[PDB]
Amino acid sequence: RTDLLNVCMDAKHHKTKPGPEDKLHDQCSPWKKNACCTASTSQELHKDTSRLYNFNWDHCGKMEPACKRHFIQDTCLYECSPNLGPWIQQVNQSWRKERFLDVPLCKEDCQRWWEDCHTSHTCKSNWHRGWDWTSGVNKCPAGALCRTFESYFPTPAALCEGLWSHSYKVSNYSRGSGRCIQMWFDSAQGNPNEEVARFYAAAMH
Ligand SMILES: *[C@@H]1O[C@H](CO)[C@@H](O[C@@H]2O[C@H](CO)[C@@H](O[C@@H]3O[C@H](CO)[C@@H](O)[C@H](O)[C@@H]3O)[C@H](O)[C@H]2NC(C)=O)[C@H](O)[C@H]1NC(C)=O
Ligand SMILES: Nc1nc(N)c2nc(CNc3ccc(C(=O)N[C@@H](CCC(=O)O)C(=O)O)cc3)cnc2n1
Ligand SMILES: [Cl-]
Ligand SMILES: [Cl-]
Ligand SMILES: [K+]
Repeated sequence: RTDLLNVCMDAKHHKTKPGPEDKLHDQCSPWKKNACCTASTSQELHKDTSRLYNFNWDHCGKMEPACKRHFIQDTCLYECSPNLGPWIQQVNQSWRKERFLDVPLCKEDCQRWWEDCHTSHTCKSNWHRGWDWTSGVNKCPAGALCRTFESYFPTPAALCEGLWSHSYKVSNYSRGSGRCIQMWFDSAQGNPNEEVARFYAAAMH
């Protein structure tokens, strides 16, 4: 229960423990009061093919800004959230010992993400496994054609749930209900996802 709260997962860049980061860059700044990412990490993850994982979002031509902002926001959450304890799973990968499974993403966040990416393209419905890495950057592998986002993600859930091997599940709860993790939030009344982590930590027990 409580041991799942306010933790950082054992992954490539994560800090060991949550802590204030007043200099979090741009989109990551709402995490500045309590975060699992360093300022350095937040700065780098905004860049195209950043040194974080050498991951290229423009693998099928340039990805539109309206769409890119969501992938950037998603990376901020992955790298900076101290509130995903309840969904942390043990995996034995070379670059992380842990990851998330079935984080209850607010349906609107997923809907908006999916909608904003319609004009963009990709060659894969899962961005976690199957890329051609031989060049040092992910490239479209054999058998993978470039298509519109909707071809590979026919619905919002296909995007949010398929993208990183089910790191998210789409929650039927809405933004501000306190019953789902929000990707996008202002920290006016603090981080809305603490309450959420606290709720499921107990509810999933
Ligand atoms: C996900 O959440 C939404 C609510 O945000 C759920 O929608 C509601 O579903 C019920 C039926 O299961 C709808 O009810 C039918 O509604 C009409 C009234 O408009 C009523 O006359 C019928 O007797 C019947 O109850 C209800 O309208 C709908 N809510 C809204 C605001 O439209 C949905 O069920 C949830 N999904 C799951 C899988 O739980
Ligand atoms: N929940 C969540 N949210 C994110 N934003 C997120 N972003 C990334 C981006 N960083 C990546 C790093 C490595 C790979 C990689 O080496 N893939 C191999 C699999 C084999 C292996 O494991 O080596 C392949 O292509 O076959 C792919 C992506 C990764 N996970 C994420 N998870
Ligand atoms: Cl807008
Ligand atoms: Cl693996
Ligand atoms: K959070």
